[PDB]
Amino acid sequence: AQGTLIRVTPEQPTHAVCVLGTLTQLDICSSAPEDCTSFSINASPGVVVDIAHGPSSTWPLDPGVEVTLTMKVASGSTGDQKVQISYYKALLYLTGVEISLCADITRTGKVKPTRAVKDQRTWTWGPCGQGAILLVNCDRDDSEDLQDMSLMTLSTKTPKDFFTNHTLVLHVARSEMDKVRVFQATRGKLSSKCSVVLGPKWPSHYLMVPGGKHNMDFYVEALAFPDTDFPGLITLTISLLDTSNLELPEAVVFQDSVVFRVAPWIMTPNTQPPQEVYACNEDFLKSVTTLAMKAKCKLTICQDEMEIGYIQAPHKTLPVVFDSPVMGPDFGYVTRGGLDSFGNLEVSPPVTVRGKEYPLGRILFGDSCYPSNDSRQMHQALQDFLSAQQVQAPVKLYSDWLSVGHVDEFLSFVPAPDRKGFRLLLASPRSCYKLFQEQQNEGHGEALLFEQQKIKNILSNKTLREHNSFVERCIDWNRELLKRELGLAESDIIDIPQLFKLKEFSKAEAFFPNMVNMLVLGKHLGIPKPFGPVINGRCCLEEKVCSLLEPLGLQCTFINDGTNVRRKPFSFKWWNMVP
Amino acid sequence: GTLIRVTPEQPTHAVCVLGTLTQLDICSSAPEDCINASPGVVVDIAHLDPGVEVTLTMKVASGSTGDQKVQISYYGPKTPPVKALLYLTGVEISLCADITRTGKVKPTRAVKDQRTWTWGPCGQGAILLVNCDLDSEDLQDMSLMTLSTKTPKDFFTNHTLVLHVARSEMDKVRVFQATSVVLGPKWPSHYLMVPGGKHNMDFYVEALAFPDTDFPGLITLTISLLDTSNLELPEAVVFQDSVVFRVAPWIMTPNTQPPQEVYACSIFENEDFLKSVTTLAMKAKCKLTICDEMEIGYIQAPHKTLPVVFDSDFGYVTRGPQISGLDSFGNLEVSPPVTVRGKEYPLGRILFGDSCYPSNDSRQMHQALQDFLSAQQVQAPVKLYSDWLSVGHVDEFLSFVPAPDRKGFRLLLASPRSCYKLFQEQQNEGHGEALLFEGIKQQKIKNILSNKTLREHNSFVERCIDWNRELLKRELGLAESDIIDIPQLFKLKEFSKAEAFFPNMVNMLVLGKHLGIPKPFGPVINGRCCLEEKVCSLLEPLGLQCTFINDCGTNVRRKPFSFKWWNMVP
Repeated sequence: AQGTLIRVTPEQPTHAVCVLGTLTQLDICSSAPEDCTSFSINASPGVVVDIAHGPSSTWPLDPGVEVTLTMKVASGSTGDQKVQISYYKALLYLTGVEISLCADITRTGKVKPTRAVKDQRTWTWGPCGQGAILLVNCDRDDSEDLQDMSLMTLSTKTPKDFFTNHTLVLHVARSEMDKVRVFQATRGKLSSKCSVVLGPKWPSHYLMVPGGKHNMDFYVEALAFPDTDFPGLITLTISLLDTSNLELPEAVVFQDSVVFRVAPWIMTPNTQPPQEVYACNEDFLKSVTTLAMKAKCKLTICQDEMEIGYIQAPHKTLPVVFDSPVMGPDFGYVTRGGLDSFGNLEVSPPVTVRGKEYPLGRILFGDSCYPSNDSRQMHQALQDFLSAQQVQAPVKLYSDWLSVGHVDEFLSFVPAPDRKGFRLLLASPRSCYKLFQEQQNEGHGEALLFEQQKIKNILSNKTLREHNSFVERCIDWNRELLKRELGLAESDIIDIPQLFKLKEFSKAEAFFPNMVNMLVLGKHLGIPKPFGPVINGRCCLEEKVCSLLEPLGLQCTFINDGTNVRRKPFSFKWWNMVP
Repeated sequence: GTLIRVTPEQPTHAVCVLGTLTQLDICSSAPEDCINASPGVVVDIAHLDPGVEVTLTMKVASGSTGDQKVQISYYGPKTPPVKALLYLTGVEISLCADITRTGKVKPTRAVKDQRTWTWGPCGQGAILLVNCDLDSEDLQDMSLMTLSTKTPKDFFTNHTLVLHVARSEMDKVRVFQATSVVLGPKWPSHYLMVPGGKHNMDFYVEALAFPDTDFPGLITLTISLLDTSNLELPEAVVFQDSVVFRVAPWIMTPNTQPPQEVYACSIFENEDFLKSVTTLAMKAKCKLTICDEMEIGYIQAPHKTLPVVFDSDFGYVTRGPQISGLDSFGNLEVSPPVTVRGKEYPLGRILFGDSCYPSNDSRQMHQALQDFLSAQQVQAPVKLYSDWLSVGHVDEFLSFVPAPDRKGFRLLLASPRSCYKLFQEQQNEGHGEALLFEGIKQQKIKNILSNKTLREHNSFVERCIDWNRELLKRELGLAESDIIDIPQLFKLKEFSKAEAFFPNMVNMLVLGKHLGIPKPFGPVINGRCCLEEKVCSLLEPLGLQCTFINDCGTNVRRKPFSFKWWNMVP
């Protein structure tokens, strides 16, 4: 997007070096004779002079005669073409070269030329844009090494005398050097003695490229993830330096730039197909083995502190594990940056709220409502991390009335074949009381619960009935919040009975084991053992959830009583999103 | 939304804040399978068939608890008619500020979505001024947000109101109570005590930090209603309303703006200079003051435009270098209003100096200053090439002057080429032995014209101004007719840097149309200096009455813009 200014003088020759693809303008009113208004331009075969007037060729030399000097080919000898500016004679010698820097700019996964739209000047969000994508090395302390790196090729086409008085430099801005590492490849073999040229210690390297046709390749990799200080963009640059006289400082002629964006960390919701179970009671383990066998997923024996997300690039997609203070060749630990634990984090299935579409879902974590002395909040650094990665926007719910403080204690997402496709499950202290009252009216009012009290005591303990009220006005507030940022109607909210007992520091804890914290392996489910009244063979408590979930198509098993699950990445690719 | 669930066993109570949707759920607890409304409520339905949403709306805030009543009847042949009684209470709570950016508190009767900030010619948001500096200064610059409540007199014995700022933006906001701090850098939350009836509480707001690297500049203040009906149990939240604020950025003023006041620090040995600058003060009207690299700007809010000073009431701003030769304030310049490839920058673009590519001696501005000036999106930075100079400021070869035709401004770039043209044409018409440097080496024009070592140094310099010329042409979207080439001469010295040969003229003092210009002590031809005639014949046709001084720092404050920054769309 640069242009040169070759100011021609009619009393001495002028020599120029223009790079093809640059609007070269030959300014005339620089040393022209005071008299006359008819100069003309006698050109040469190798130069296309597209002279136009202000918005042979006997043109009036009024101020504003724009002259252009676009050419065709790369010179094989200095001064191949010539220009004459008559005055009724100015001489101009000219030589040309071809410098280019082309990475994967159209995001096709190839080495596409830099001639794409808008070249490589800015990153533009959306399905119609330009800009290459880099990966952070998910590694801890040849072909296999280069399988996870980009490839920037520098093609030089210069005559065989050009690089005795010229050179090139490759540089990265001093503010961003700690976040890029550029390897270099020798022409002997694609993988032969690769050493770093630019990195966190040397921000500018003087290349040596011999004259003539020559295309040599760099590999590029990142070193850090998006964060508060780091928006996500790196800029690499080439520069041609003229060093004709060996007694004066060098000068700049040509500067080509390429922009890169660092791939972010994306989580996987519960509504995606499974790929592997990294398991850590022997009966529970046997039940998990049966559940995996019925779901034909790979189970490995060696813990809710990590989430197996992925980093997506046009060439490769790599799983990544993030844990707050299984390996193989591809996993990596992010080291970027009760309420601050990792249980307070769930990513929602694909949703579209308020017209704007969020193809990758929305991240959900919990905090308090009014900051106070005794309020527990998520660590600010991790919040800023998960907000810096804008592919999944943060959503803040209310979890400070629970002793544990996690969010998974009262919400969960399951698949569905009809309506939207995903069903939101909310714990409800209200449906269980209605079920117990109905069972009492049906004739059973002395049942054995936790077999430990009877249904009578549970339905006549006034303190419990007053406690569940406050634990019902908070899940309702979370419900109204979830129905505003996810655009959920009243039909996609299934209620799962689960009582609470306000006893510990006036906080909330479950009465019988939670039925909302489930284990979803594709279509199949694993639900904790809800000890409850055994009314007519089957238990009443383990009947409502079955009758509420089975008609969808989902199955429900009941494990008597911490395994991580990896899920396939999204088919939608984040560089097509428009945040 | 506020879902209200009525039970057919016992009556239910509820409090509603007016202006918010209030649906009631009725299919959930209905016995079997298949509404009397009082004057104070409105009931409507739009598709006990599951999914029949029914909504309630109010007309006015209640007078006493449970005056308006809604009865839902489950009529049935098989099951005797059941009834659900819902005793509603209605209250009004509003928290409003200058959301529509006029200048009034703009009492919002639920008309605007005050919970978002959007750049645009017309939209929603509140502007907050910084406190770069209670009986005074409270009625003038601190923003006003008012809280109006209409509730029964026996209602706040049970319900309490709290006000909270997020704990990540508490060192940057301070809220005072009208006759006194309630929130600030130590107390995220305050518990207000609002009586019954009606009560308009006035809240004053101030900020404490300019937009920077970590602060995007968006403070949100929120009111919450808490139900303290019981004493053993903790309370729950029922209603939350918020107002968003944006911190006013630091804007700089370019050359073309007419002056308001001209400052100086002249003490002694100035002599003629002072007289000369004073002469300008009377010709181009200014207020001339009299008693070190500071730069003057302003901050704008719909209640006040305040002049501020950036150093390295008036106050000061210090958010940058918490320094090399390029971090001084002569390195920063502001372009007049500009248009680039369609996108219009009505307030101009900042220009700063930096090298081309990093090396062992690529002196660059401290990254704190660059990121501070890029946090203010009002005037986006443009990185020039000013490393070849010893001092390295960009004021040594470029400057803008007010033009009355075409675009409106003239960019004056130094050009070593034109001075050779002047001397060559002068010698082509005789008298080619004129003297030069008459001030205080009296080298002849012939010696300068025949020198074989100055030409290389000037050629290299001409290879550097062209690059900045092309960069400016692309970035600012200019053409050839807006660039004048003042003659100047350069000479390379030790450490291979460039310094002016005879005193520079591009660093000129612009008092409107009037121009104070330092003197090229040079040739004496025909009676008037040649370096004093090219500039005249190039500038005076614009109308600028050029004057020549014998140069000293004179900072000039210039009148703020007409185009407001909130109207911009970055």
